[PDB]
Amino acid sequence: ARSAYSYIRDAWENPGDGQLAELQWQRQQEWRNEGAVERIERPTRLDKARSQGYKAKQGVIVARVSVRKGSARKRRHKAGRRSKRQGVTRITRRKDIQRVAEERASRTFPNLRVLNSYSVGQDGRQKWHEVILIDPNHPAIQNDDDLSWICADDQADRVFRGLTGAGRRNRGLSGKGKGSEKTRPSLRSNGGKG
Amino acid sequence: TGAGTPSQGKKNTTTHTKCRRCGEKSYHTKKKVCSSCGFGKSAKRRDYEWQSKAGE
Amino acid sequence: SWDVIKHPHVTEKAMNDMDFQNKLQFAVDDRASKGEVADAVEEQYDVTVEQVNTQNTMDGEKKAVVRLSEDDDAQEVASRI
Amino acid sequence: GKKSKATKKRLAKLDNQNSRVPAWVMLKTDRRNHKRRHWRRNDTDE
Amino acid sequence: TVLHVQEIRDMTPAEREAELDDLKTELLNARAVQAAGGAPENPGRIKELRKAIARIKTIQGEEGD
RNA sequence: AGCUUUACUGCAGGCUGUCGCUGAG
RNA sequence: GAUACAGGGUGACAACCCCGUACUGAAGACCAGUACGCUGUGCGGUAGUGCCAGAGUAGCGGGGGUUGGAUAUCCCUCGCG
RNA sequence: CGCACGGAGGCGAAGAACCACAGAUUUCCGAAUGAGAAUCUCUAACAAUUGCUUCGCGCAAUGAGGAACCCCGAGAACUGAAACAUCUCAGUAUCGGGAGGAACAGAAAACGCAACGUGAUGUCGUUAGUAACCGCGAGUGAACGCGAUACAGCCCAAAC
Ligand SMILES: [Cl-]
Ligand SMILES: [Cl-]
Ligand SMILES: [K+]
Ligand SMILES: [Mg+2]
Ligand SMILES: [Mg+2]
Ligand SMILES: [Mg+2]
Ligand SMILES: [Mg+2]
Ligand SMILES: [Mg+2]
Ligand SMILES: [Mg+2]
Ligand SMILES: [Mg+2]
Ligand SMILES: [Mg+2]
Ligand SMILES: [Mg+2]
Ligand SMILES: [Mg+2]
Ligand code: NA
Ligand code: NA
Ligand code: NA
Ligand code: NA
Ligand code: NA
Ligand code: NA
Ligand code: NA
Ligand code: NA
Ligand code: NA
Ligand code: NA
Ligand code: NA
Ligand code: NA
Ligand code: NA
Ligand SMILES: [Sr+2]
Ligand SMILES: [Sr+2]
Ligand SMILES: [Sr+2]
Ligand SMILES: [Sr+2]
Ligand SMILES: [Sr+2]
Ligand SMILES: [Sr+2]
Ligand SMILES: [Sr+2]
Ligand SMILES: [Sr+2]
Repeated sequence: ARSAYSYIRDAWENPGDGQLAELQWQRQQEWRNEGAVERIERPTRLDKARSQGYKAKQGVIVARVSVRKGSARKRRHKAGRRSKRQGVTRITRRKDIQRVAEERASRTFPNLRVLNSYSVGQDGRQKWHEVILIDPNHPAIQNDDDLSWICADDQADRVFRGLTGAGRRNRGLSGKGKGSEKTRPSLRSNGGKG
Repeated sequence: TGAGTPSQGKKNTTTHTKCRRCGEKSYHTKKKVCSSCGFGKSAKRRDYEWQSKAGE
Repeated sequence: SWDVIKHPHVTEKAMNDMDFQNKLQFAVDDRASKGEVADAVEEQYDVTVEQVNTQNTMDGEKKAVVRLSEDDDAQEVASRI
Repeated sequence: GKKSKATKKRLAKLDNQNSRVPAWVMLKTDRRNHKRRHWRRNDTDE
Repeated sequence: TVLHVQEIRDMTPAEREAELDDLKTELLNARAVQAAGGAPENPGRIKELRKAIARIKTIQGEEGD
């Protein structure tokens, strides 16, 4: 039979209809008054969190992050530039907003490591994402067969090196065939042309 | 008044001094920032790629 | 652990203070206070210290001018070393 | 000017460094203080 | 030289301290004689006194005092 | 290279319509 | 003399004056807590069953960047889905 | 009894010097962390941000460094086009963030010598200056495959 989780999932396919719509319209009022990174005791989208690796266990943390919507907040050139490089308004950053959120979260919890993240909506001027972080030093996690991998030294600051799920997609690594000529194994090894 | 020799006479102000962190006489005692190692500005040590030739 | 007293400061001026004012002069650790210089001296030579004057020298060391009580005799204390 | 205790220690060292190569080092090495600083002609740090 | 390691390990914790204070004093009296330009010195001892003190302290650490 | 303008081409900025935030009769 | 005629030193050009050099052997480090071996677990197959299988996703549109990617690169942003 | 061939003196058969491994000591400033300060000073200290929590700094984490290499972001201009704007120089220089001894990638919603075929991923040789791009100017420029190197395949979410 359908799991209860499937119901949370189904509700979020359309965050603008049904009960969920009313919920968001209510919550966001509170969210807008919260800070940039708010640790929350329980995931707003349980199915999504569990699906991404979450576990109701010690050392597993969740935090909601809000980031402004839109293009790059860029300063206009202050020296000579050929027309092609004089733009300001239409320039957008190469990291998606969800990735910016993951980074702001990880900075707030220097000792933790980003496991994954997901969207929880947006209003006219900002977007919210909940990030799942893991304490690589807590024995409850060092002994977990499904999560202890994140304890290895080479997994340090993984979010800042694009090893996150949103990181790998944003780096054009989704495809294994056509189109990934300059993305795999890394953007840098391919001369930054991805 | 000439900008040269005559204007050198008023220079009796102490600015750059021996730095607690790097030992160079570059700790600006008015700004409390070392121009050589960055002490007072950053925990990380001041360093730039342009301090050497690009391919080196 | 650093010791308070380094060594006796023996110079002509030091001798005058010894003969004429019952004072002994020492090179002492620059982290030592007048009180610490006083104690250390009483304990090393067994005498009574009345007053201590200090100076941070242009040699990088600290000089202490220690006056002894009339009960003790600087010349004698110094003479045994 | 007013020197702090630390500045004083440094000036002190500079003065000491300003001494000559002892007589015996000359014999021992069978034959210059490349750091002889004059107060007027030279300039110390700080 | 004169003070060997065995001799230091054979001393009791209280004997090393007493011995330490004794050595420190010979040292201080030597540096005093040196300060007075006194030449009745014997350069080897002032140098030996330092090592002896280092040895005793090392043993005190080793023996737990 | 600095400067000018109804030189060429663009870039900020301002004005204005539209979409999102955005709801009830 | 040579399984040693590499090199160096030594009051001038040295296999045989000295260090070494060939041969043989020893130790540490790396390979690696890897390979091998082992303990436990249990692989798989037939038939029936619409019980399960990752959403602002797939995909579309507006504006940009990027790429050899041209209608047919990868990515960002706003809207829709 | 350093460089360093002096003087005086000392150490070594109680086996020193010297070399290897292990240990002791290791001032002050320094990420610098009780607070302040041009290496000092003032009156108990994981400062700051976090996780766990006996909710007490009790147990822990982060910070900074390193020759370059590596990964993620920001990103010129001189120059070339015999001028110059797209293009080029170049995703170069430089900047921000971060890991390791190597990084990154990686067990197909692949390939598409179209097949009765291949079978995770780097990399090397080649495919090839080919296809593709481009005031279709100057210039720019892959991939599948193949020959090699080395080989390794698995764990969740959900159903119950
Ligand atoms: Cl992280
Ligand atoms: Cl094939
Ligand atoms: K140009
Ligand atoms: Mg690589
Ligand atoms: Mg005074
Ligand atoms: Mg003098
Ligand atoms: Mg001109
Ligand atoms: Mg381009
Ligand atoms: Mg401090
Ligand atoms: Mg040109
Ligand atoms: Mg032309
Ligand atoms: Mg190019
Ligand atoms: Mg292909
Ligand atoms: Na972190
Ligand atoms: Na002295
Ligand atoms: Na001067
Ligand atoms: Na000009
Ligand atoms: Na691209
Ligand atoms: Na788009
Ligand atoms: Na040491
Ligand atoms: Na700490
Ligand atoms: Na606490
Ligand atoms: Na030209
Ligand atoms: Na020109
Ligand atoms: Na072009
Ligand atoms: Na073939
Ligand atoms: Sr870090
Ligand atoms: Sr002045
Ligand atoms: Sr500062
Ligand atoms: Sr730097
Ligand atoms: Sr003097
Ligand atoms: Sr002068
Ligand atoms: Sr699936
Ligand atoms: Sr294989």
